[PDB]
Amino acid sequence: EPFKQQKVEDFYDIGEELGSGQFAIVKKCREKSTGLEYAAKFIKKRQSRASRRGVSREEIEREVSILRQVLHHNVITLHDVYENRTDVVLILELVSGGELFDFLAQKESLSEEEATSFIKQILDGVNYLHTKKIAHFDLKPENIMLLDKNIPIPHIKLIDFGLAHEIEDGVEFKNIFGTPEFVAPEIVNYEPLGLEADMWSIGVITYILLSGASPFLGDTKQETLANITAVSYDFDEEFFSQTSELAKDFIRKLLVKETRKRLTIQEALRHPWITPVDNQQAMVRRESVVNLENFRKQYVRRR
Repeated sequence: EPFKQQKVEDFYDIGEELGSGQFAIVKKCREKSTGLEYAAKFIKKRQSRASRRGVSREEIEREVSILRQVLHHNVITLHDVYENRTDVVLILELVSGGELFDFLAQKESLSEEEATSFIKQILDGVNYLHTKKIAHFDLKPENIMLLDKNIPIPHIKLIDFGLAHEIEDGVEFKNIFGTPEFVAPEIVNYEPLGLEADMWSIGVITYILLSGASPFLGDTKQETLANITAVSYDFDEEFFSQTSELAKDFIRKLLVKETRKRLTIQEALRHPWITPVDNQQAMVRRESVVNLENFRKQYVRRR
């Protein structure tokens, strides 16, 4: 087994707790030898059987097997892996530039062309994963992070690969998964899963990015889930008054009931709204905007 048997305190000086999840606590560390700013995700190891605290010994080396395979600019990169007994701490690439949606909340104008700049960033990291047959099933606005906040056009990093899985060809993989809003209908029913699931999320992220209101959330969880299986999403004129017919079409072709008819990542990149062919399309994309009034009002309530 490729793991290190050194005390993590002897090599890295631990500091600020950046943000704790539920079964793991993430703390901003620093290397003793190089003085380089790094992150350190202390993941609590599980006891023996039906323990309430801790993640699996099998499922922890799965999240690692993904991150070792992931070398790309638009996703996060794993620096080092330490373990002792209590915890398995992962030294990751430190990211301190807030959510993407946090940076977009700041913007006072932001066009639909300017918006596509970022969407493309996401798609890039996503395509790298799909190429390696990896599926990041947790794709929410809180997972879409930024390296630095100061830059005119900032870098996007994708984080938290706990809910990532290497997909085989013949081997089926069913499971009940993460967040009420951003989940495919194939996930809601106990149905086989693939890379197709990720693409659904993208469409939901885009929908909210352009308007602020979610396409499937109702009032109760019960409703939200029935909406996703029923595939009910309305482009209300209150939110989408000044949004393009190519933006609506990009989202419309991502949020499909089936899996065959749902767009692949290559198809998302080769879509007009993302990569146009002529000026006739590029003019509409330029002269369209994102409804920041609603986007600010909706995103404010998530804090």
